[PDB]
Amino acid sequence: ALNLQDKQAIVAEVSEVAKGALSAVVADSRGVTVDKMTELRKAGREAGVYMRVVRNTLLRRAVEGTPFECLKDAFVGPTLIAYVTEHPGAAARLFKEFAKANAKFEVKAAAFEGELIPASQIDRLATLPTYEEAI
Amino acid sequence: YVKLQVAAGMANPSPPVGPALGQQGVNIMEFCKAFNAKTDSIEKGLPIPVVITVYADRSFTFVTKTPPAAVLLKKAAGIKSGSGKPNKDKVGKISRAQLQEIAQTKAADMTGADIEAMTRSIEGTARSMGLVVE
Amino acid sequence: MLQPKRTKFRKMHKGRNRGLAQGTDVSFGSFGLKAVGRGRLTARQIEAARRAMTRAVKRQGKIWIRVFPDKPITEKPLAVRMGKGKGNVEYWVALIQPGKVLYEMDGVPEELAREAFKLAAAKLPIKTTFVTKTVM
Amino acid sequence: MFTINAEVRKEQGKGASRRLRAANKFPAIIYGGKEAPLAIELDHDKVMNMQAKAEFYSEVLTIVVDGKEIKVKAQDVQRHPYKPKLQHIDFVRA
Amino acid sequence: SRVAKAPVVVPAGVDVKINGQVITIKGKNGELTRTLNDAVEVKHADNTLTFGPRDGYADGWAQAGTARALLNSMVIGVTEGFTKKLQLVGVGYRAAVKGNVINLSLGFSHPVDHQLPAGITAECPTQTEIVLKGADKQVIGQVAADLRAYRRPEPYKGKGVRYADEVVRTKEAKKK
Amino acid sequence: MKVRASVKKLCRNCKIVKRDGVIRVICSAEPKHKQRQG
RNA sequence: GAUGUCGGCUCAUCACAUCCUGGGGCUGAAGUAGGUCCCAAGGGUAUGGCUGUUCGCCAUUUAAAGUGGUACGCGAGCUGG
RNA sequence: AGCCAGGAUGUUGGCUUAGAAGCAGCCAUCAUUUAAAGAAAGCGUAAUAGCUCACUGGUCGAGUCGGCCUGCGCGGAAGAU
Ligand SMILES: [Mg+2]
Ligand SMILES: [Mg+2]
Ligand SMILES: [Mg+2]
Ligand SMILES: [Mg+2]
Ligand SMILES: [Mg+2]
Ligand SMILES: [Mg+2]
Ligand SMILES: [Mg+2]
Ligand SMILES: [Mg+2]
Ligand SMILES: [Mg+2]
Ligand SMILES: [Zn+2]
Repeated sequence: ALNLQDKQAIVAEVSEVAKGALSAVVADSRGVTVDKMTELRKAGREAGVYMRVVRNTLLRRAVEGTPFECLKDAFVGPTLIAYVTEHPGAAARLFKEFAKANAKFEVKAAAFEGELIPASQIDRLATLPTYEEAI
Repeated sequence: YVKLQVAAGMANPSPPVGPALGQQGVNIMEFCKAFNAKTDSIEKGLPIPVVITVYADRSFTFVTKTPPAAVLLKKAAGIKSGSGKPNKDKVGKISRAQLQEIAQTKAADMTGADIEAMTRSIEGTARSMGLVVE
Repeated sequence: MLQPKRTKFRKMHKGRNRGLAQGTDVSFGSFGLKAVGRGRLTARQIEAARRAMTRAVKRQGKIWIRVFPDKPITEKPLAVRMGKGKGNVEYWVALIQPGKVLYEMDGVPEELAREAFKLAAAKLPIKTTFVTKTVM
Repeated sequence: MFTINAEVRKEQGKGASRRLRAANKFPAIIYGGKEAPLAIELDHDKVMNMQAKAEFYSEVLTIVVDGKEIKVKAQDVQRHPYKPKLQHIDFVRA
Repeated sequence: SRVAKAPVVVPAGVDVKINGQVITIKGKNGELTRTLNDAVEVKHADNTLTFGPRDGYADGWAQAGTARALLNSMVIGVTEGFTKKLQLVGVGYRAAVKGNVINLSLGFSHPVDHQLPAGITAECPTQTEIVLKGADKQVIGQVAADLRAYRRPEPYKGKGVRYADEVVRTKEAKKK
Repeated sequence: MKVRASVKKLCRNCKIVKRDGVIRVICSAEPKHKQRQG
């Protein structure tokens, strides 16, 4: 059972990692084994990405403090967040390969620049290379 | 699909691997020599775990895993058999340098992110077998 | 089985069992089993209950027995007419008035004491209630 | 801060006290100091829920007797022989 | 109560006739009629049916819940329709339909001929399968129970007439 | 069927029901748990 | 100022805490056969050896050989061990 | 409350045993990835598998849970004309 103190703690932690990160990915993860998840948690920590499953009511609270305040309409159904704190991109590509290889889920919506990205136009943050590519 | 633990340079006897994997539909002479040809680099006297993946055409493909946590703690402390009553009877001792040696080997199978995370996972296997951290 | 080691006299007048109990508080342990009824507890019932509650707590904690079967009970055998003297003592009873704390316990969590007392209560001829220690 | 509402007793004795308890109320006394003791009546449900809190027996309580406020401390309690009820409370002027 | 307060949506092509407590619900699959308990007040209005208690009746909300539930499966009945599927397990157990009669071979001396009631129809896609179809949920439910009754699933081999959605737990015979 | 004065739930799948003024224990998991008060 | 006692014979009548037959739940119920419980009182429910015996033991039956109440049913009905 | 989804890793924990891999027993009962998942509440296997729970994310959308003081009822409740 989650108390209010606990919920206020979870909103704080996901509000702190909201500001800091550059690209955030919101996706469905229903009907996928923990074996495949711990495998996306290894490939996430490696790419400098913060992975979490947060209550959609609790997300609409952490995201209200700007700039993801357009990811609201993506807080319907099971939600998993991929907050990239080290180098923009990483996740938006890590998820696309995980989605096609496992066939389950669809990937909800992506966020960057404080702007909404639809489920069809996620090719924008999927073709972006390194930082570290301009040289 | 079955999970087993066979020796580094030994795979053929009837009581441990014989009718255990042979009952499903796996070739007893094909796997026994293909396993020992790849585990030749693995040191003598160390049980190595192997997982079998079988299809409808009796064919097989195996992926070799790192030695178990309750296995490596026996050779590091200098014991053949563990304690019958753990944390009630002490059978050996292992240093902080020995804990990081088992963890660096187990890194390919461990779920942990950092060195400290994998080390604490081996600390738990030692306490539940009677071995004390010294 | 409880019983006085010696007594001034062997046999006692039937008497009556009116009034409310003395010793209505948990005075030694944390939990108690209080009598809500009126009646006689026999030395065997006292033992039956003590045994049931002890098994229940797996011989952990501490148990007190606040009652003592000091009343001798006589009985005339079969095929014996009335008179020709008072019968022979057969067993010992403790007179119980509503309010008596019968057994006390501590050193065990409430949930377990409650279960242990549920098991002991089933061996007794009188209705009982679970009681906890109070600040005055 | 525990606040108890009380009425002064218009009657005393066995008869009158038993009538109170039958009416979901209970007698109590306030004594101590230069002042005369004050025989009062309390709502059973209200004081019964209060006395469940450990603090009731340690803290200084306020008894509201017809406007006036009396600072007291729980001196003694007479509990029912087997029911979770209260028969009488001795309040000492604090 | 939570059931009674939930309105039943009467679709397009479904006729609702209310004469006091008597309700006739006509559709593409049939026509069903029910008499509601006196404690139920049924209101029509719009494309819905709403149920509620009647003043002076003690069990009004319990009654309105049942009334609701019944009228919902009546609506589903005269539209979509109901399907019960049974399956025969065991050597020699066979079934066939000849109009409105289910001939059953179930290990008895005489074959069992089960006459179907008005509104229930049956067809055998296999020699070991029975598919019932009707509008009345209670009647399809009754008929499927009666067919099962001839040979209820035994607990030692699962033999007998079972429901398709049935979990038949089997056990080992006494040891020695 | 077990007929006794004291009828109780014996497992999580046991359910207490009152059918025609008679307390009963109907159970989905174990038939041995089926009880009638009497 | 008398209410004849045990057992048998003859004749019964009720109860159900059911022996058989009927229905049914659980079973450590594969079947056959059992165990246990619920419903049920419609009918049915041995002959002999020994003993005054009731009982009981024994022999051989039977679907079964029920348990009790009726002044331990029944002597102005019989017997008299 | 129902329904959708997950219920993982070290690891088959150690000892024992022909085998004990959460699930004969005995002892310990931590640690990791975590939304959460007991070194496992029950059924199943020769041992594995397989099925489900504790726990958690989604859906739904307003109430829900069970102790106390009390009134009146229910079962417990079988007998002989
Ligand atoms: Mg008087
Ligand atoms: Mg009935
Ligand atoms: Mg005369
Ligand atoms: Mg009967
Ligand atoms: Mg019995
Ligand atoms: Mg008869
Ligand atoms: Mg016989
Ligand atoms: Mg006579
Ligand atoms: Mg004569
Ligand atoms: Zn049950």
